[PDB]
Amino acid sequence: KKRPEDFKFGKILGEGSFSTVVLARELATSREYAIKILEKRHIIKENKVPYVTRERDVMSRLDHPFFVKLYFTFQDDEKLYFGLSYAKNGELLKYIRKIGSFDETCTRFYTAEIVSALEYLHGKGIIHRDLKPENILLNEDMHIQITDFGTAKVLSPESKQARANSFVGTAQYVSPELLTEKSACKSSDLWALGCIIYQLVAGLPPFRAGNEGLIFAKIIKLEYDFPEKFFPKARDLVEKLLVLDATKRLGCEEMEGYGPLKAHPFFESVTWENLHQQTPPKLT
Amino acid sequence: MFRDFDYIA
Ligand SMILES: Nc1ncnc2c1ncn2[C@@H]1O[C@H](COP(=O)(O)OP(=O)(O)OP(=O)(O)O)[C@@H](O)[C@H]1O
Repeated sequence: KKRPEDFKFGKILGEGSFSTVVLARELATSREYAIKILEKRHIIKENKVPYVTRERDVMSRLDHPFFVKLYFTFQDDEKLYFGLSYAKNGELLKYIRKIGSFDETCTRFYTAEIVSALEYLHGKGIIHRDLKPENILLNEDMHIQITDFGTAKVLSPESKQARANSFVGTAQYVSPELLTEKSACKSSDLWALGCIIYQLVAGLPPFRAGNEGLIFAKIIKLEYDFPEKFFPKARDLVEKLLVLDATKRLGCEEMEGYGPLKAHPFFESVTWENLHQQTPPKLT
Repeated sequence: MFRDFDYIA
């Protein structure tokens, strides 16, 4: 069992509404971790205990190269600590902003990593529910590291559960079924994937407005358009993901899963095996 | 609470 005194803490890497992430070096091993720290009093006062429990429970189930790893948790009288892998290159969103628009090669590569990650997650019966570029981190080698699992859901295999009832997510990426039927499913993450692919190419996600209610109205009407020069096979893929009926999205269980998605023409040149060992294309 | 929080991979 680790303790706070086992680490030397360095810079703050980020702050959330009820957490702070600090770079730390473990004294006994010299390894670096990103340690997420939460104050018990604050999470108790603000009804956040279930989110903290959920993040721990979901992350404990994951062991795949495209996810942030939870190595340990511990606590003291005041705080909870999550020891996470350190994603040195930060958020995918930073790069979309820096460059403006990804080229086709880079769009394909990063989309493929996200698809591979979702295949793994959905195979474990887990819905992310808040997939977006801020929650897709990058490691030192520029491979993805998906994070933010406190609003994820483990579907019960015992009841063959397909739908989850908590209202969570981010407006730009929220699925129409969550807005209208008040539940999400694995296919809700495929909707978010479509939004992300669009954003990589177009520079902004497809449903845009200055407030949430306006975004919701656009989502439920499928009110969006493509900019000029949007890579034609990517456009076709986005149109097969941004579908109002969640049972008709390419990659969903009712469309027979990830095989048909990975076979889409946009991915023709992708080698799906060992993507995490391939050198990513330079972002330029 | 937090009795079931501690964890080691
Ligand atoms: N494993 C990590 N490696 C590097 N940086 C990280 C890691 N995890 C989180 N961060 C950075 O720290 C920030 C704070 O993360 P945290 O999960 O504490 O809050 P958040 O999800 O950003 O905020 P909110 O809870 O308000 O949505 C993240 O936005 C991210 O940029």
